[PDB]
Amino acid sequence: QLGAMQHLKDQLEQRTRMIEANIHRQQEELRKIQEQLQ
Amino acid sequence: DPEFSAQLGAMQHLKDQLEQRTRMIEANIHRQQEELRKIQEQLQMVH
Amino acid sequence: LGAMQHLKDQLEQRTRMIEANIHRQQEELRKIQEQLQ
Amino acid sequence: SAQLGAMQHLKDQLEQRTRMIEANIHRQQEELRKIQEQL
Amino acid sequence: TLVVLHKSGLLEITLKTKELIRQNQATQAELDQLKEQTQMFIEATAWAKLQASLT
Amino acid sequence: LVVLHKSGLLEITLKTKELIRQNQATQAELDQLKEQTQMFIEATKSKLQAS
Repeated sequence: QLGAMQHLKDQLEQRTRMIEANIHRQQEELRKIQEQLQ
Repeated sequence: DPEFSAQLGAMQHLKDQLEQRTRMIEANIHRQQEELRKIQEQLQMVH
Repeated sequence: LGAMQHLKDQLEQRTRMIEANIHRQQEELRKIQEQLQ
Repeated sequence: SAQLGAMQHLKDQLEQRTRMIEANIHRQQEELRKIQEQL
Repeated sequence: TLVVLHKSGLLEITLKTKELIRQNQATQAELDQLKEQTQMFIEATAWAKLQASLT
Repeated sequence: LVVLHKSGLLEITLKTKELIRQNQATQAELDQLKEQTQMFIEATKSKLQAS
């Protein structure tokens, strides 16, 4: 069932991408929070 | 008992714990990012 | 000062709430470890 | 006996997450008595 | 007001405590999720549900 | 499931759902820390204790 696997792997890759995006966004919010004080 | 240098020091104490929470979360996120790298690696090795 | 106590009332009231919580999490946990033999 | 090992794999992840959660809970367990004594 | 809290040093404790509740609530959520994923794992001896959960 | 395990997409799926879970937790913590900030820096320009 080659393609079924292939499909799941794509879903997994997409899930990583959003995670990565999230990690970036979350960092900026941190940095904004990190500003304001000082 | 002390005078309102109570103010100043209360503010500083609060700012300090709040910032400490900031660095804790920051650490959390970096750990997550390395786990990310590992998952992406492991995922590059699947045919 | 008369305020101090009332706030503290809630504080002992909450810390002992938390110990109970932790005890509950530990028993729940033991159940999970059980199920996995 | 093909599936045996896969099922085992899931059970392995579950044992690991269980250990994670328990460790966290015990650290919280330390801070709780610390603070409640403080009072 | 806050100055009283500081004077009592109940500030330290209230903050640490609220922190402690947040942590306890988070771990509780994790524990709930693990509890169901566990159950569902066990229950399968039902299989469709787990396999659907993984995909 | 057999193929899933041997392909190791099983491990990947699980670690990925776990990482997603953790990331959502960090997002929650971050939102709360955000609300208390932008409220801290706000009481320094003129509720807080009640919080």
